[PDB]
Amino acid sequence: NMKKTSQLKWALGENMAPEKVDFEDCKDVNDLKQYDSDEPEPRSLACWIQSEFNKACELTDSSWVELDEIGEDVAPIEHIASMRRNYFTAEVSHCRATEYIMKGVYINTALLNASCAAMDDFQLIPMISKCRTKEGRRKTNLYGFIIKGRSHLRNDTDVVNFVSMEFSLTDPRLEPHKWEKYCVLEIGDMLLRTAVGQVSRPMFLYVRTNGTSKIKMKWGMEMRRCLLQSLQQIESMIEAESSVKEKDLTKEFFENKSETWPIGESPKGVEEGSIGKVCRTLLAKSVFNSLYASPQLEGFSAESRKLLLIVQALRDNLEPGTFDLEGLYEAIEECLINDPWVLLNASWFNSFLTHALR
Amino acid sequence: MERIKELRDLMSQSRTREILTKTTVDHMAIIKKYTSGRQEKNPALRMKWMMAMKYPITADKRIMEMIPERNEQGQTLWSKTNDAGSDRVMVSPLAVTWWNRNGPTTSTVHYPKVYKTYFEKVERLKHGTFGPVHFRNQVKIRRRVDINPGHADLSAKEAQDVIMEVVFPNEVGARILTSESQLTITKEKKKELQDCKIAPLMVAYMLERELVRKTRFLPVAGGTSSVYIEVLHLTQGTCWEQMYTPGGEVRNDDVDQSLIIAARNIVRRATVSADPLASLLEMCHSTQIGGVRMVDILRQNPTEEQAVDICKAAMGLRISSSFSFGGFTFKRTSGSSVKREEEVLTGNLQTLKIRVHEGYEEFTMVGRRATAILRKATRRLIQLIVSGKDEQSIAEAIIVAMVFSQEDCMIKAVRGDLNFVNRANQRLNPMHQLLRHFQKDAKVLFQNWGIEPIDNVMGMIGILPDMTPSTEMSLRGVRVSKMGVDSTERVVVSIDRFLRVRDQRGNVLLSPEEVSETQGTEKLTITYSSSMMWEINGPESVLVNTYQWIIRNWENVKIQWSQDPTMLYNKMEFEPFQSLVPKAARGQYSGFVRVLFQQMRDVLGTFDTVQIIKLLPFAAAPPEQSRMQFSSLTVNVRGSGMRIVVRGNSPVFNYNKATKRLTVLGKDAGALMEDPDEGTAGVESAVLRGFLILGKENKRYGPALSINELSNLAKGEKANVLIGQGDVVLVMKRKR
Amino acid sequence: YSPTSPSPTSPSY
Amino acid sequence: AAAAAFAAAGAAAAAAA
Amino acid sequence: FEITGTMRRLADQSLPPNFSSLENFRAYVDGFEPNGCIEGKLSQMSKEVNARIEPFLRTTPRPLRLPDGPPCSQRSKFLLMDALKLSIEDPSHEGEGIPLYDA
Amino acid sequence: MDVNPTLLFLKVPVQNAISTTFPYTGDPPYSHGTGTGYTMDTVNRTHKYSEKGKWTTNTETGAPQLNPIDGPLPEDNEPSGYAQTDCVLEAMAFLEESHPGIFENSCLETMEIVQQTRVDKLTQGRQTYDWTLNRNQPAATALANTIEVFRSNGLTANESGRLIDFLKDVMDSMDKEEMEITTHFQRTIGKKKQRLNKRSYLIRALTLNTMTKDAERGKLKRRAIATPGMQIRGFVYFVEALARSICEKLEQSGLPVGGNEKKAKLANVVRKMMTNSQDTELSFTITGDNTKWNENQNPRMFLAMITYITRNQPEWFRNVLSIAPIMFSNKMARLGKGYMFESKSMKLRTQVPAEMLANIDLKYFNKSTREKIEKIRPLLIDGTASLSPGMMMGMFNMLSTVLGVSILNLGQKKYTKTTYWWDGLQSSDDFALIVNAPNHEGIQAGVDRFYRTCKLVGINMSKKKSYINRTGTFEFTSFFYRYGFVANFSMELPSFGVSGINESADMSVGVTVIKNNMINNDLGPATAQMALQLFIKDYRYTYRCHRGDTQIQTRRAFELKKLWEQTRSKAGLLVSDGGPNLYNIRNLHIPEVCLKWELMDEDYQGRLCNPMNPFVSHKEIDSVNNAVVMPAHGPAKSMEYDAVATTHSWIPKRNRSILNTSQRGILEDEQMYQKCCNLFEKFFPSSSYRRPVGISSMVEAMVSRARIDARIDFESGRIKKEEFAEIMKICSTIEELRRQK
RNA sequence: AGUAGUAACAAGAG
RNA sequence: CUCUGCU
Ligand SMILES: *O[C@H]1[C@@H](OC)[C@H](n2cnc3c(=O)[nH]c(N)nc32)O[C@@H]1COP(=O)(O)OP(=O)(O)OP(=O)(O)OC[C@H]1O[C@@H]([n+]2cn(C)c3c(=O)[nH]c(N)nc32)[C@H](O)[C@@H]1O
Repeated sequence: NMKKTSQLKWALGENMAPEKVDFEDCKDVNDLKQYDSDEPEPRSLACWIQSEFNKACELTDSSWVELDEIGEDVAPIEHIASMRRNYFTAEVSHCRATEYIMKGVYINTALLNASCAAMDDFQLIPMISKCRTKEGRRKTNLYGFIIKGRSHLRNDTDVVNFVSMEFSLTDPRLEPHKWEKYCVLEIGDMLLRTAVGQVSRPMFLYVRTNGTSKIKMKWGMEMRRCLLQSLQQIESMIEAESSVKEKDLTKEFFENKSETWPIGESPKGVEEGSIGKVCRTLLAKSVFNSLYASPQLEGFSAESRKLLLIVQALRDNLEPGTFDLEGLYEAIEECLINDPWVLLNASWFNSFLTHALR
Repeated sequence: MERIKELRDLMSQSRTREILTKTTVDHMAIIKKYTSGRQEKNPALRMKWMMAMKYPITADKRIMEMIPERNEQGQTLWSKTNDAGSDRVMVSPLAVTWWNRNGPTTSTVHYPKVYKTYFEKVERLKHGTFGPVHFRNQVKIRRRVDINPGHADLSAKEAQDVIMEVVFPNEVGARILTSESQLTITKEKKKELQDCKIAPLMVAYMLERELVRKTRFLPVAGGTSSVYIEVLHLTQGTCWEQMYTPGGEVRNDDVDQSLIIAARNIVRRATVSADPLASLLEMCHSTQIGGVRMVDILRQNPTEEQAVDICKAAMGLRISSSFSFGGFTFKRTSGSSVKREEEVLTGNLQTLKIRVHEGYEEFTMVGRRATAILRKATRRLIQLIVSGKDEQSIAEAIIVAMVFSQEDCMIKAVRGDLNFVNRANQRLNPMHQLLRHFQKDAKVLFQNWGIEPIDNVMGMIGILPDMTPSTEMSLRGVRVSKMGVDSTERVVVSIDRFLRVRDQRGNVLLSPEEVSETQGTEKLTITYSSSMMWEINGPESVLVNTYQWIIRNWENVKIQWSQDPTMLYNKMEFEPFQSLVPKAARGQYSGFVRVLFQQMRDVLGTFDTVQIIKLLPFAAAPPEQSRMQFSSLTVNVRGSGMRIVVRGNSPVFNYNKATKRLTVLGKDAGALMEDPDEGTAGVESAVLRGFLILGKENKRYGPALSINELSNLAKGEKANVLIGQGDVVLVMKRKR
Repeated sequence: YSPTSPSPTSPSY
Repeated sequence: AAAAAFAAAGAAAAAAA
Repeated sequence: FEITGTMRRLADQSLPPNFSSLENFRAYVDGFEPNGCIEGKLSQMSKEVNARIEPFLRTTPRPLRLPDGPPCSQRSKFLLMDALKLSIEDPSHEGEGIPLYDA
Repeated sequence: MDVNPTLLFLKVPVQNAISTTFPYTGDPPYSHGTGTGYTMDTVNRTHKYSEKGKWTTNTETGAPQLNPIDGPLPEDNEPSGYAQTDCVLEAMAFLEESHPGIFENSCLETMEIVQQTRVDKLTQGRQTYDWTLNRNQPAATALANTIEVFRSNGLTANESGRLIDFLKDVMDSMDKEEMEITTHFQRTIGKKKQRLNKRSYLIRALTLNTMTKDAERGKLKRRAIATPGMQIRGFVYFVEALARSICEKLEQSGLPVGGNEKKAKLANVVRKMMTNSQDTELSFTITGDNTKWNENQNPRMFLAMITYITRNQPEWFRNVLSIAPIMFSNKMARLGKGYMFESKSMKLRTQVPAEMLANIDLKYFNKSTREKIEKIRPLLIDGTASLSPGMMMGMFNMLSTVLGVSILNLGQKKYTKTTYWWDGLQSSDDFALIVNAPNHEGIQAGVDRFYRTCKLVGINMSKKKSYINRTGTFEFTSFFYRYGFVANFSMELPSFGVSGINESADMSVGVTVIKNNMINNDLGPATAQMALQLFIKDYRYTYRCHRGDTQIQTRRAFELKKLWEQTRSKAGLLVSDGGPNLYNIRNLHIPEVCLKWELMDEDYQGRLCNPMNPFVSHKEIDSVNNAVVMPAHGPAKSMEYDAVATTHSWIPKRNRSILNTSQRGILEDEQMYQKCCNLFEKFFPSSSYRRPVGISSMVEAMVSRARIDARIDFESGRIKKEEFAEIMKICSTIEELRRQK
């Protein structure tokens, strides 16, 4: 645990809630005013979220999922599924978004377990994760620490505060606006070995007093569902072609890279990625949906899905008609307020409109 | 005795005494569900939360005496605290693991018997056979199937009565088992369930599952029997089919139904062949039902069906020339009839389209408790002589004959709520619906049918609507014989090239025309093992696979169509499609499409790959010259006429230009590779026979014209015609 | 199968 | 002897009273 | 199954404005016979209330407008791409061991 | 190189990849704090759409009521609650004409349901407002409280067991001049009795409880839902029964059918419209919800529809069907918890109940709440706001879809009397309408006619979020149709993972969910294997049931390791006992106990499947091998799973937070009730399997059964003379206890 | 502080 | 000092 020091009592919001008293005992208080229900103050989009997504779509040399062993395959369909699952696991285990899935799931499950078991004490929770490097080694890695505060979580929306301290090699000075909520300390020097030689680099510690709700932790533990949202879609995009060709096209799609889908935009135009790139991109999208989940994301996703259907009808020469398009746009735009993920999705949708009607 | 002691203790407590005394047995159903706790809205979150506390589980108080409070490691298995809202105490999962580890073992030989259904699943999966997996454009249709076949002989109520007998013999009440099946199953179950400590409630629930039939609407693609539905996830997929044969015995009814379906599909497909007998023989020798070859099931399955009979005749097996209807086996002793659909209005002001049999004919009706001789004309019961053993059997035979007559008063006798479409709006069989309705109640039918004067016909006393025998009066054309008149003989027959079955004398016994036109679903998965695997599939599958085959072979199909289209049209791969094309319109559609193809060939440019794909299947049949103009081509699909539009985009046949992909009935069929020689340039020249499509109208050659009347144009002149989805276009009668 | 595509996070120190 | 190969519908009849 | 007392008053009050009693409304609706009331009302309604269809062409959809406040800041519970990890060769295994002793 | 997942739609059509547009991996947006603001906003909005109606004051409850029926015709496209009685009656008449006898047959079916429906039917349903406690209670608990109060008040006509008798008692209660209830106050437990006047009981019998819909996806802003009292639900059940009977007879009404029944019915109907449409006719399909549908479906129009439907029926049947719309037209909406006021300078919290908003000063509120309170103050009465117009989260979904389908049928060419015509599908507030007309102008004219007719009937199409395209692709109740329904797996993602019933039920449910998704939602086999692996991992972590051979440390690890060493056949161990996972695509339909039965050790098999283990607890048959699952969209679903009852079929701890509240007595009463019921089952084993019957008290039935059982056991020799003597003496003692009292 | 967003948590009841 | 973590 962690002695309840002044610094932890402040960072974890100890005794910050007002005392709950009967209304008749405080009706005469001068500034007794209803809670503040002001509209979230809107913010702007920044390139850092796009860089975060770009990295989440990257390939890592270390495997991140070690799945249990299912019953031995007997049916020929089971063998085909096993081969396809081998391809999917090879493509996904090395995805950075899979690392995000694992670290988030571990953090959320540890936080919830500590929250339930130790509801009065500040608990130290290391940020651990497990990978298998491409040489078979099974390195156990530490990302930092989480000091969970008091966790008398009554409602599913009740908040437990925790101080998160993460190591990093990125100087916040470069992009201060991204780290408005962090107090970053320079705590070490890391002698990184590179191709030319060795370079000495500072090592910082991003510290912030974050918070999480019981429902948020519960959905964090189930971040592995993202793996399905992506992989199922990929399978749905493979099976269709395999039905058309009357053959199993998993090998052709993964090894031969015959089929590519428009997956990104560069200055040269639209870039086409293979099935693996598309799988990683969808996995990253689902992972970020889980990480940056919020009512803004849900509302924008629904309304933009409706607009996507309209644009698809336009693309299919179904001469779509609208009764109030400006109303639909206003409904969509009302869901873009603060969350960087939703703003990035809105910019993505704008780009897709630009490249879809040209 | 423990329970009476507990009752005495409860009466001792004042408040519990008041509850017990005041509340009645009827009011128990209400206070039994009296709970302060509310259903958890997100149980997953609560469970994740509660697995972190020490004692999330609740167990009976007795646990405290039959499990140590802590194990050798000191971890507290259970606690003293009492569960909220009950007398159960709190317990940790450690307690459960401890019980499974070093707990009091007992005998479990009874478990397979009480959980018979689950262990039957295990056993029939153990002995199942796995064939190759085939990647095909699977077309799954949503339809009601059975997940629990139940004990067919026993209706739900009989199953409940048997369950009460077996599990709660004293609480049966006044009920007594009458059906012999009830007695035998009750006996065997009681013998098996001897000294079964399992909770009676669980035994009752498992027996309900085992005995009571349960159905479910599920998207399926193979057999609809339970043995195939439970493994539906394993067998049928989006793009693949896993040929699987569940082990164990198979219900004879399911095999009979699947054989009927397979025979119907094979004969319907074989009619459109150039050599129907040889084609039918090949599909019989290449088809398997439920993993069993179809060649060797006919010689061992006597199910009566004009299609089954045609198949048997093709193999030299003696046929019966009989067919089931309303539970009675009908054998046409004399007469002949022709099928033709016709619309009728029922007595409940509902409009039906029923298949009337034109022609005088005579049948012999054989039933389990009745036998009759019938003579009928078109929607007219000329005569009926019944010989039922009891009044109920006589009434059943009379009602079946009445419905089989298809008489107008029969149709107009419908009263009350009778629906001819299920909750999925699928068209039910009108004859079966009428049979069910009239068997439920027949007073109106007999009242509205008519009475005929009857003389003293020896041993043929008349019957009246009230079911009492009468001598002077009787139901029109209905007599009851006491001679117990009571066909099965299998007469050897010769079947010609065109599947016309003739006996020794030479009269046509069976022909493909009288084969049923319904497209039913097999109870057992049917596998076809030729090069084109989809010959005997349903309508949607045939359409999708035909267009997919055209797409795949498009490289050679183009060249064959350009230099030798007659052989392209001959291509057998289009025959099942033609089987879907109505017989009446087959020749005219073929002629129209062939003329359009020839004009497309003659006209320089104007090549349209998508149009050729759309219209090629219709060209298989021999041409029939005509001047009629077709706005759409019709194909039969489960009793509905799907209209493939000649010009434009329709749900049946779609070409997405953005993806350059063709979808049929919502199922992808592939993409068409870009053809530099297409060059549509607006002008199509492959829509109207003898007309060229200039394009958008210009309102100078005429306001608009209809497709059919447009034939008035002689030659050369240009006019505006309303062709397509409200898109008037300019056209001209081709120079030649 | 080795995935491919056409270390400040996890360096060697 | 006399047997029904396949009997559809509910059967019976309420007319008998 | 009668309606009387309090339910009678509630029924009387729960009627269209012109009617005054439940039995009167029942008599009116029982004798009701369609006579083109819907068409007459459709004629009466102003022409402005209509479901005008504006075609959605390739030039119809404008780009979405994003808020123009201060740039959005990181809100994830942990660093995503900037996170640095201190690891060890120790193979051990996932879920095995004491995370603190590993840390 | 900026990767953009949305650009995937440039190649894959939106529908085929619609699953990507669902963020359901993340947590749904929950509601924090009170729902009083949302309820006030709903009441004000409902009264705003009907402001041009007639204002009256109820003579019984004394609350102001607003009647928009036959109000001024709409002059703008905004939602309007001015429904025309003539137009709705005309729509119903034409529905009857086009479907002869539908009303008559439906009325007879409802007649038989009403005859054969018992009070116990009201036990189904959840979170039913309990007027006796002014809070939401389980439907069975609220029903029991209401029955007890009625009995204490002399309403002793409900013991017949028939629902209609209970409704008669409900009316008799409202007609009573006074009422007596029992409430607990702690200051020590005090079973106080409260006397309610006629007007107060009337207000609290028409009251509608309100809360905030939690875990609702696709909406940025939260909305308030409502649950009715016990008096209302009785008539609501019959009304819904009749409306559902009518709906089953309508081709365009897909609400009663659900799941794959719903999808098949919709597919068939859309196919029929595409078929019967003329080839030369231009065809279009409109997708849209109806804006403020619940707020505008006036209950007076529902009364008119019921009265028309019940034409020529027995007067008592008309009464039984028409009572519910009457009560709803005079309904009241509870505000809710209230608000929370904070003082930063003094740093204190307080919660102000919603009952004291009719008098509290307005300076304590922010602007929005200030104006909502100002606008709703006239409607506030005894802590509830009068909500006569509109239908706040009404349960008349069946009746509403009947009205929608009636308007939908109004589009037949025999009714339009023009070239254009329309049909489609209706379900609650959602509709998919197909228009066929020779030209685009005809399509537009038909669209305008349908929209204006809906405005006439009170249905307001949402032009904001509805769009029209060429027939062939559309959307309906989150079902995306693209020339054929496409599987949208993202909807079923939340169902995956640990359900949280118990170890056995949760394994069975997980494997069954994977299998069902393979069958229905196009879950490929490799993805199925993935889902199985991930579910097993999550199951093991949640239940601390990792394999014994593993070194993972958990409070259950020691016992699992000991069991692992104990067993000879490791493969036979269940996953809950550290055994390996033998599941695969082959055997997703087989319960684990049966799958591993042959591999189980004999002693382990006996211990696991010991019927006398204390962990297994069995309630009535209706709660056996079944679970309630909540999908991302739609109401609760009853999912049945195949599971062998073993020691793992235990019950999780029950929320004890009621122990430190004034209402603990209800919990105590529940305990005692169970103590009695379980003993009744000890005397009548079939009570659980099928509901028992009788009029005598439980004690009489049990003692008579004990006596007869003793005599039979003696005759069979199962008990000796002394045992029979003791049983008889105890029975006589029980008789004396009952007599003395 | 911080979570979060139209109202709340930052423990609550004895 | 006791109780509760969906009441
Ligand atoms: O499930 C289908 C069918 O198998 C697919 C099944 N079935 C048929 N036979 C058996 C059987 O022997 N054993 C089992 N277990 N199942 C059997 O029952 C269903 C059959 O109905 P369906 O396929 O939906 O349509 P259809 O085959 O046409 O049945 P139905 O319309 O009731 O007619 C049955 C026979 O009656 C002939 N028929 C009717 N009329 C009025 C006449 C007539 O006036 N003259 C003549 N010559 N024949 C008539 C029908 O043509 C059909 O042959």
